[PDB]
Amino acid sequence: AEKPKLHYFNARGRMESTRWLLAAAGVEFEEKFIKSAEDLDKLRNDGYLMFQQVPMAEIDGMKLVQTRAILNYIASKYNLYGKDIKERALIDMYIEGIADLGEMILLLPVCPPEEKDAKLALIKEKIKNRYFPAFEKVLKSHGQDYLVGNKLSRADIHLVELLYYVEELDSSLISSFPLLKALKTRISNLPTVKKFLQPGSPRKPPMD
Amino acid sequence: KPKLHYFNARGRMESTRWLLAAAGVEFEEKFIKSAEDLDKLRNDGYLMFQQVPMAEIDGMKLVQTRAILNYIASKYNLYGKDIKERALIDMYIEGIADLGEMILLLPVCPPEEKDAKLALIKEKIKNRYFPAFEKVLKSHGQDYLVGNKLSRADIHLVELLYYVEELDSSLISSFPLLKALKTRISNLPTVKKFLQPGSPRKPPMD
Repeated sequence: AEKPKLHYFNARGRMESTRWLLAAAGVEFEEKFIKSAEDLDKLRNDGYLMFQQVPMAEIDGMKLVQTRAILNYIASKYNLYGKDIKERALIDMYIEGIADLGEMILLLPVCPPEEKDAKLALIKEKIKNRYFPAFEKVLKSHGQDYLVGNKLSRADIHLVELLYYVEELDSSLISSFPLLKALKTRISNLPTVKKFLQPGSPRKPPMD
Repeated sequence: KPKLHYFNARGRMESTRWLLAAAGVEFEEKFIKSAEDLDKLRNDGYLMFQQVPMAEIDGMKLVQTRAILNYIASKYNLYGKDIKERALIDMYIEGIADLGEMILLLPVCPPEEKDAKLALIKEKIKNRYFPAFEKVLKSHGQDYLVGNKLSRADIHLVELLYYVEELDSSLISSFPLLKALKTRISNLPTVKKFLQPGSPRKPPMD
């Protein structure tokens, strides 16, 4: 039927994690970029946005807004949300950690220059002492190739998306975490993700 | 019984109390009173990301509010009947979580920001959030947000209705279907009991 359509600015922001997820799952999708204040007004006036905000994803007859509502739908539909409620609970806990750390990095562009370098220090500290250790530990708990249930899930995709942003921020941060290093390699070589990393894909660049 | 590890306040764990109580589920609380109570949780390995809320439930130690709430809603059949209903539920409650996060962080706002933040909240309540939920109720005439049956969304929206009433009781006044939902849901036996003096429901912060 209808390809999904994704409505956002031509940038990573809040739609990037959905592009990764769809691309990871081998699903073809279309984008519709918001060029101006008037394009977003058009969306609002046409009643396309429940809460007057994008990201919005037109998919299977719905106009889903809220990143988490979109991700959750795509994850279940393409069997990347684990095989049962308990598995979904581990996935949720992992990905919400990832979302929290992600949020910090995503917002660092719009810090006050006053606060910026304590905020960066604070981030780097959480990564090294909080986040990378918890996942390294998960990976080391089972020695398996994926974070949950010994098969590809959304957790692996969101984690690896984040490991790319961490690299850009400071490529030394991951160096004392070998299992994370290996996870990043393995996931980046999966056909669909190798293609998404290749030039020409919907993958978006860092902002300028 | 599930066991909820938090401070003896609303914060990020009150939505879980509402949900469990709404689902007629008994739970325990183990309150964190000293910085050292929190140390022990950390050193014992109870917290994946070093933070509470944490719920010990069905033999897991779930942290993160969304993960805890996701598991409960499914387990007690308050997460609709299929993926498409779950996606509408998701959309609704994440909007509710966005408004709630703004109201939740208000006490800890730098004082010089407080006034503007409160006015931006009321403006968002009036023009963005309440109309959107009134719209949904109006479109189907049903007693429930989704599926014509009680769901987590109804529960989460009504909890937020109580917080908005605390902030300013005039804000709901031009939204009659929201007012009606608030009444209907507060009258469900489990919610009516939660709302009665003596339940694990927590007070606003000092």
